[PDB]
Amino acid sequence: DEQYEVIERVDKSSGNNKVVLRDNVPYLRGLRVYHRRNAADSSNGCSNNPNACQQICLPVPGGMFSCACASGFKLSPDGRSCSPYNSFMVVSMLPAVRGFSLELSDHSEAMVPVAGQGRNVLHADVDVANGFIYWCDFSSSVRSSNGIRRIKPDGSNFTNVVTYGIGANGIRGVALDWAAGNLYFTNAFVYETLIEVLRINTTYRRVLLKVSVDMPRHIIVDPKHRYLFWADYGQKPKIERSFLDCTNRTVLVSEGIVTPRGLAMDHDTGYIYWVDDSLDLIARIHLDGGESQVVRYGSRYPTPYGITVFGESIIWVDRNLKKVFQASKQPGNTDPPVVIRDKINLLRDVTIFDEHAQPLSPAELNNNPCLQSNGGCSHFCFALPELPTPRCGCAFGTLGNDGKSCATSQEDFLIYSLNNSLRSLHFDPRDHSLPFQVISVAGTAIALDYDRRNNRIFFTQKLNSLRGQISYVSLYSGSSSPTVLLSNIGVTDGIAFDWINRRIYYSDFSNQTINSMAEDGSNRAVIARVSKPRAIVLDPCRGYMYWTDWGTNAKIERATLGGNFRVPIVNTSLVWPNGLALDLETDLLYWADASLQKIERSTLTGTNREVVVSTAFHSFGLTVYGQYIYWTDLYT
Amino acid sequence: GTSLKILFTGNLQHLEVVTLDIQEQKLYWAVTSRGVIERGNVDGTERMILVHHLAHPWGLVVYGSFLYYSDEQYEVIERVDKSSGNNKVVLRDNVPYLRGLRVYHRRNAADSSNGCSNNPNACQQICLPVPGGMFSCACAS
Amino acid sequence: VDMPRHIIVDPKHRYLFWADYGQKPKIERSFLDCTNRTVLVSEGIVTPRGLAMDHDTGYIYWVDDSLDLIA
Amino acid sequence: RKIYRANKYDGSDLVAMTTRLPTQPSGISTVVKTQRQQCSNPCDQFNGGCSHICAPGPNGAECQCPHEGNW
Amino acid sequence: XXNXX
Amino acid sequence: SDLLQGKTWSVFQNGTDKRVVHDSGLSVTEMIAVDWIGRNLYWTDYALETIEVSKIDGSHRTVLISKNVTKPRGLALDPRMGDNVMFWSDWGHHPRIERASMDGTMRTVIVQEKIYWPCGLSIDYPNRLIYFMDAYLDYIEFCDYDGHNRRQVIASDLVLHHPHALTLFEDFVYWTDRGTRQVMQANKWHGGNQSVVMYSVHQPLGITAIHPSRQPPSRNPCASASCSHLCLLSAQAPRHYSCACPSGWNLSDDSVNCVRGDQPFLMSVRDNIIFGISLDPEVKSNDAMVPISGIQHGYDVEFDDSEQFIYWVENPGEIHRVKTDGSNRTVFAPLSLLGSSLGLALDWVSRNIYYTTPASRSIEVLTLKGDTRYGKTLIANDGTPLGVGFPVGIAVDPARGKLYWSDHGTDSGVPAKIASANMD
Amino acid sequence: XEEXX
Amino acid sequence: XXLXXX
Ligand SMILES: *[C@@H]1O[C@H](CO)[C@@H](O)[C@H](O[C@@H]2O[C@H](CO)[C@@H](O[C@@H]3O[C@H](CO[C@H]4O[C@H](CO)[C@@H](O)[C@H](O)[C@@H]4O)[C@@H](O)[C@H](O[C@H]4O[C@H](CO)[C@@H](O)[C@H](O)[C@@H]4O)[C@@H]3O)[C@H](O)[C@H]2NC(C)=O)[C@H]1NC(C)=O
Ligand SMILES: *[C@@H]1O[C@H](CO)[C@@H](O[C@@H]2O[C@H](CO)[C@@H](O[C@@H]3O[C@H](CO[C@H]4O[C@H](CO)[C@@H](O)[C@H](O)[C@@H]4O)[C@@H](O)[C@H](O[C@H]4O[C@H](CO)[C@@H](O)[C@H](O)[C@@H]4O)[C@@H]3O)[C@H](O)[C@H]2NC(C)=O)[C@H](O)[C@H]1NC(C)=O
Ligand SMILES: *[C@@H]1O[C@H](CO)[C@@H](O[C@@H]2O[C@H](CO)[C@@H](O[C@@H]3O[C@H](CO)[C@@H](O)[C@H](O)[C@@H]3O)[C@H](O)[C@H]2NC(C)=O)[C@H](O)[C@H]1NC(C)=O
Ligand SMILES: *[C@@H]1O[C@H](CO)[C@@H](O[C@@H]2O[C@H](CO)[C@@H](O)[C@H](O)[C@H]2NC(C)=O)[C@H](O)[C@H]1NC(C)=O
Ligand SMILES: *[C@@H]1O[C@H](CO)[C@@H](O[C@@H]2O[C@H](CO)[C@@H](O)[C@H](O)[C@H]2NC(C)=O)[C@H](O)[C@H]1NC(C)=O
Ligand SMILES: *[C@@H]1O[C@H](CO)[C@@H](O[C@@H]2O[C@H](CO)[C@@H](O)[C@H](O)[C@H]2NC(C)=O)[C@H](O)[C@H]1NC(C)=O
Ligand SMILES: *[C@@H]1O[C@H](CO)[C@@H](O[C@@H]2O[C@H](CO)[C@@H](O)[C@H](O)[C@H]2NC(C)=O)[C@H](O)[C@H]1NC(C)=O
Ligand SMILES: *[C@@H]1O[C@H](CO)[C@@H](O[C@@H]2O[C@H](CO)[C@@H](O)[C@H](O)[C@H]2NC(C)=O)[C@H](O)[C@H]1NC(C)=O
Ligand SMILES: *[C@@H]1O[C@H](CO)[C@@H](O)[C@H](O)[C@H]1NC(C)=O
Ligand SMILES: *[C@@H]1O[C@H](CO)[C@@H](O)[C@H](O)[C@H]1NC(C)=O
Ligand SMILES: *[C@@H]1O[C@H](CO)[C@@H](O)[C@H](O)[C@H]1NC(C)=O
Ligand SMILES: *[C@@H]1O[C@H](CO)[C@@H](O)[C@H](O)[C@H]1NC(C)=O
Ligand SMILES: [Ca+2]
Ligand SMILES: [Ca+2]
Ligand code: NI
Repeated sequence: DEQYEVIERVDKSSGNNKVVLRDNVPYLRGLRVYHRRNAADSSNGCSNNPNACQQICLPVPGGMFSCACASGFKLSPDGRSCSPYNSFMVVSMLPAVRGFSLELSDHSEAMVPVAGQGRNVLHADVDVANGFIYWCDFSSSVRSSNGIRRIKPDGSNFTNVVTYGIGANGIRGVALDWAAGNLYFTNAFVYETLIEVLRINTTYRRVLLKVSVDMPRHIIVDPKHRYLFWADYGQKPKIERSFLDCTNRTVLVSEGIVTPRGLAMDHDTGYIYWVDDSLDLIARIHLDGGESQVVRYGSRYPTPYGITVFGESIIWVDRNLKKVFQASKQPGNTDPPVVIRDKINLLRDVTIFDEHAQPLSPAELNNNPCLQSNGGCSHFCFALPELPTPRCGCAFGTLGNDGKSCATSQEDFLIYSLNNSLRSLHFDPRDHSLPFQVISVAGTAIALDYDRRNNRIFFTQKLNSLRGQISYVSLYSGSSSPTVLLSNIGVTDGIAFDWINRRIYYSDFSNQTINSMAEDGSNRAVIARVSKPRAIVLDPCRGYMYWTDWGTNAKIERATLGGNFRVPIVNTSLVWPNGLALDLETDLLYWADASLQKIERSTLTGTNREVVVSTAFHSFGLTVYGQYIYWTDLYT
Repeated sequence: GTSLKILFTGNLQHLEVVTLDIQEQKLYWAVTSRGVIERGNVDGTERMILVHHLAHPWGLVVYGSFLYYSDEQYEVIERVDKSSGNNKVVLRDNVPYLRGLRVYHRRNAADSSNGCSNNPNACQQICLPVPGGMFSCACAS
Repeated sequence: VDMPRHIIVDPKHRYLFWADYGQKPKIERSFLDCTNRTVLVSEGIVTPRGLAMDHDTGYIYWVDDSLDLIA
Repeated sequence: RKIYRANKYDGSDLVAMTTRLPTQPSGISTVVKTQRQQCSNPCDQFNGGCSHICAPGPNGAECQCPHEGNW
Repeated sequence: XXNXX
Repeated sequence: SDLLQGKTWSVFQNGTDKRVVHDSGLSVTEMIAVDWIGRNLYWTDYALETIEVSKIDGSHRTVLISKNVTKPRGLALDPRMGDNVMFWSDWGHHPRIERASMDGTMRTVIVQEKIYWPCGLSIDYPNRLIYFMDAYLDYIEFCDYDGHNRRQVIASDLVLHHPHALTLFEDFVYWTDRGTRQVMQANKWHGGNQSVVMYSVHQPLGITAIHPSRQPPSRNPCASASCSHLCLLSAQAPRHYSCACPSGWNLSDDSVNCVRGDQPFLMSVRDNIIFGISLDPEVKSNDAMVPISGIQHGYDVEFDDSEQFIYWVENPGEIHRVKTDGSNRTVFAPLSLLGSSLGLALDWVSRNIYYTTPASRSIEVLTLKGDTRYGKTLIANDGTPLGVGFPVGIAVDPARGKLYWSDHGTDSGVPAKIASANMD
Repeated sequence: XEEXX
Repeated sequence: XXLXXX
């Protein structure tokens, strides 16, 4: 007795003859008697039949025994062996991912539960053919705990699938195209949302769509009809469809829908099932977008968070009721929903891991062209609703004239340094194809310029507080590691290439000077001594160069490429002139003051100075192409 | 405070508010552990289940011909007939954090007078009514 | 060395009693000015935490939660 | 924050006269009723001949000047 | 914040 | 001894060959005293309130002194065959310094006057004087082996604040002060030549002087002994030794052999320790088995007669095992990833163990027969009342293939009940 | 952001 | 400092 602080002994036939063994004992708990229990006087089926079952032997009344298997294994029909589960539901919650048999009777864990530190699972999807379960973790604080991970149903071969470039709001939905091996997921930022494709076991990844007003959250894919569906619960709630490349957008449900956070596909009747926790109903709609049919509705369905379809029944989870339900998928049915598991906390979603749910014969998938070998396509194949030839998507570069290969873009485009890599960006805002695959370099790349004749980018490279160097890399077909042009420099913040005299100019911030060299790394020269220089531009046809001084006495100054005639072009109202560019087509000079937060234009020699854009927050680099200016912002 | 009595005991884990129909002299209560609303006479007889398959009943009131209940899960205020609990109706749904219920209505103290009302200023501090129209005076702590 | 904890006073017999429960548990008795100390009980006492007296019989009542005793 | 004592010759019998006082005790003196050692003060006769202030030195009265002014 | 790469 | 690990270690004086001596069943080891003649190891445990002895390699552990031992701190030995005596200090109610021959037969009290919080002990071997210290009265003293000729080496001196442990070498005494956080030096006869040896950031608890003079050689009376298990030096009889055996062994009538006690005993689980206590209410020793210290949140225990293993669960979701001797304390297998387990039941006939996890609301089975651990969930929380609501306890009947468990209720689901099921 | 619990 | 080492 834990309050009496006592161990007491009484007769087994009556509470009489009480005896104290110990008293004044704090924190008493369980009792048990260590004695000579004999393994031979008591016998059962398991003792009489050793090593009969492969993994577990469990005795049953009448001296018989029944074999059992570990979590994620089930008895073979022989009654002695174990095999991995083939048909089970994948229930996802914030703390863990768990698997239950699709027959209510078997209570066994049909899958090794994914749990432990760092699990905040939002959604799950399955790859039945390869035997993988994909899920997305989300953390609003730790950036490491955001991404997509996969694991075998038996708990082996854990792998991080997506870990780079996840937005603040994290991955909000994942859908695997088991036919093409594409993994569609939704990447959500603070004020905008991306849909992206990753081809499994490849580095290929591209964005299909970027929206600010809409917010796709939960996404499903159907390789049988070659459509992609997502649920929006933003300011204009809807259920939305496209082709497998996110081109042909159309809205299946637009009214009588508030916060749909779940979608499911029937694959046999072509209906779209969704759960709506603000109208407390489960409804279905056909692919062609007819009239919505109510499957379940009323007060008894307060928060259906996720849904799936298996055979003749729908399965959904409820956050409030903490139960997983099963009921007839046909509308107008009035049978009470059958409970599979209850008192499960933080239910998020439910998915079916079955061969029937992911067919692979061309007879089932309506001859999906990605089955054979990625449609013969180099990067991504996207099957369309009626064309028997796949559309070829390109992860980086431009699609070849053959219609299936990819090569480096021959168009004009932006390039920018992003820490330890050189990135590329088309001028077209709605073109999401990278002109070339990202180049990885050592240290951090600070400033860069393109040599048109040899098709190279020269770029500065910071190594530490005092160490800097200049390297270059070729954009010709194939590849080449970055090659150092001149080492043993301080930190360099600026670089400019002369295409007429074939020389490289740069600004040594540590040494407070403007330097020059030949394009082959020889013939180093000093052009000027300047406190804290950032940017350089060249006009070799007029033999003039301009560069920016920031800090004390900040000014924009001009000299010859020789560096004799130093004159200050602009010195009124400047603090941090980080950016400088020249518009050769119009003969105008553009600079960015990162402290006064503005971009300005003037003539050469600083006549008719005016603001191009105010509140450019914290510019570093700037460039002019066509009728637009582009700048990098260090604050946003 | 006198004449303590036990009316109903048994399957009453996670009890909720008791409420009273004064006209019919019947008690109504919810049992969260069983998700039911039960009814019984004030003398401790005719205990029976009225409404079932609730999640977490929290507020409960009987007025006119009807019983009103707030189910804290189900996030709903519902109304049902006090006789055998048919003709279910939703007053409001998607209400987070529902709690107790009560019906504001005019009550006539003249038509339900007791000992304390018939004898004002009889007790110095506190007057408490007693069955049979009597009253027992009381003092503060 | 001693530690009086719970003290009671008796104006009828003009004594102070206190419990100790320290390193040498005891119940002591003294005059109303703490002069003329005496030990009433030193054996079978470990943690006396409260004293009491009946004025009409002159018995000292104490409790001890270490022996589970009321004596 | 206590007052201690010890034997003046060898520091034996070191005991604390007070419990831990709430503030730090500073400054101490005896009050003694018996007159201490007395000697004839030369400043008691015609101010020791000094003009202003004087005190009995080792040999005789030492004159002294006030704190204000240069003397 | 402070103006460096 | 490490207080946080609950282990006794040893190392060479050059810092090489760090190896464990006792890995389990220590809670708060106050002082260690090795017997360099009889090759025994003596220590005092504050939490268990016992004086324990072992072989110097840790092998055979038994409880030596248990009757009136409240808060044992100090411990000193005189293994010379002439003396063969032990000393210890107890700072419970009625504090005292006690003298007993090793094997704990000739027990006597030597110092009980002007004592309050006695702490630390050391022997002057040449003079046969036991030095002792006090933290409340703040003195250092010494006396004969019988407690006579008690004398003060420091007393009525402010330099002692809270001395803990004590050491002698030639004519110096050294001690550790937990108040000043220093170790001091003074002349062991008049305290007169005081200095700080060193300043410590943390409280200095233990002290010893490494020197051959601190362990005088003596003819070993137990060298010719044929006692099985422990042989302890004794001060009584010309033989000057006595045979003893660890916890859970008889002494044979032929007083050199011991037989394992096959009699039952009650395992008393407590929040942070598991005790094996005798079924006889008169025997209050709490030494039927080596106690399992370092339990986080103890609720239930389970044992295997074969291999003499004791099983219990821990907070991180795992199951631990140890011998009744302490010899193989290891984490047995991972139990469940979905929270901690509460109940335990072992199928000794089929070598299975059953456990309940209220976090996952399931009853699970784990095998302990083969090299590979296989785990399965048997009953889970379905909608029906027949399932598992919130399992507390579990009992098994291997001979009839029945499983019994006590269950709390769930809202709108399972009622609070006693349930039965097949072991599959 | 919806669920960071 | 209280005597109990723990
Ligand atoms: C992407 O990379 C990941 C990185 O780990 C890879 O996992 C994955 O590659 C592999 O995908 C294939 C898909 O077929 C998997 O192979 C399959 O393994 C099945 C399991 O095999 C085990 O169990 C069977 C049971 O009988 C046993 O015989 C095996 O010895 C083994 O223990 C297997 O059943 C299946 O066989 C089918 O296909 C075979 C093709 O040759 C036929 O011979 C056979 O008759 C049957 O039709 C197949 O071999 C593989 O497991 C998987 N890799 C790993 C390590 O799991 C990559 N793929 C993608 C895009 O996800
Ligand atoms: C090492 O030393 C220990 C301690 O001395 C020995 O333990 C004792 O072993 C004997 C023999 O097994 C035990 O005797 C048996 O006790 C059973 C139940 O306990 C009774 O007695 C205890 C002790 O007085 C009481 O606390 C309790 O209330 C019971 O009254 C009895 O059921 C047994 O009776 C059966 O056998 C006897 C003959 O022995 C018959 O006369 C009976 O009809 C009946 O068939 C028996 O009396 C004794 O209880 C143990 N004591 C303890 C402390 O457990 C170890 O045996 C010893 N090791 C070895 C191997 O010798
Ligand atoms: C630290 O000190 C220890 C103890 O001195 C060293 O370990 C070993 O000590 C023994 C002492 O006898 C060394 O001698 C060997 O003794 C055995 C006894 O059977 C004998 O068979 C060997 O031929 C040998 O004489 C022993 O060499 C030594 N072990 C090693 C590894 O050398 C230990 O070496 C010391 N470590 C350091 C860092 O000095
Ligand atoms: C940015 O570039 C650096 C290298 O210039 C990458 O390398 C890590 O730099 C951090 C310090 O910022 C070190 O602690 C790591 O050990 C470096 N190694 C790696 C591979 O992590 C860094 O990863 C880059 N960061 C981002 C987010 O682009
Ligand atoms: C800022 O630039 C102006 C030129 O636009 C500088 O003005 C000239 O300063 C030189 C100094 O030797 C004079 O000889 C010229 O006569 C000035 N010209 C004009 C038009 O003012 C000016 O010194 C620069 N410095 C600042 C901070 O005002
Ligand atoms: C353990 O403690 C008990 C209780 O103090 C001791 O029993 C007392 O012993 C004295 C002799 O020293 C007797 O005069 C008392 O009458 C005893 N009191 C009781 C209540 O029994 C006992 O001697 C101690 N035993 C050991 C092993 O030291
Ligand atoms: C401390 O050490 C000093 C020497 O450093 C010892 O000093 C002598 O002690 C005797 C006996 O007390 C005194 O009578 C002498 O006068 C001391 N000699 C000198 C030169 O001072 C001393 O014994 C040590 N212990 C004490 C108690 O001081
Ligand atoms: C219990 O512990 C002992 C001691 O560690 C283990 O015995 C050792 O086992 C290893 C591995 O086979 C051997 O290399 C050692 O030589 C053994 N030492 C001794 C002293 O025998 C024993 O295997 C453990 N038993 C179990 C089942 O836990
Ligand atoms: C998958 O797991 C198996 C077993 O642990 C291992 O041998 C194999 O190398 C793993 N494969 C990969 C790609 O990690
Ligand atoms: C999809 O775009 C095609 C052109 O590719 C257009 O003809 C068609 O009308 C669009 N789909 C629907 C349903 O409007
Ligand atoms: C900086 O300038 C000095 C000349 O003053 C030159 O020798 C050196 O190579 C340059 N680089 C660095 C970082 O010291
Ligand atoms: C009181 O004190 C005196 C002096 O110590 C002593 O002799 C006497 O016995 C004490 N008790 C009484 C009741 O006087
Ligand atoms: Ca709702
Ligand atoms: Ca002290
Ligand atoms: Ni409630």
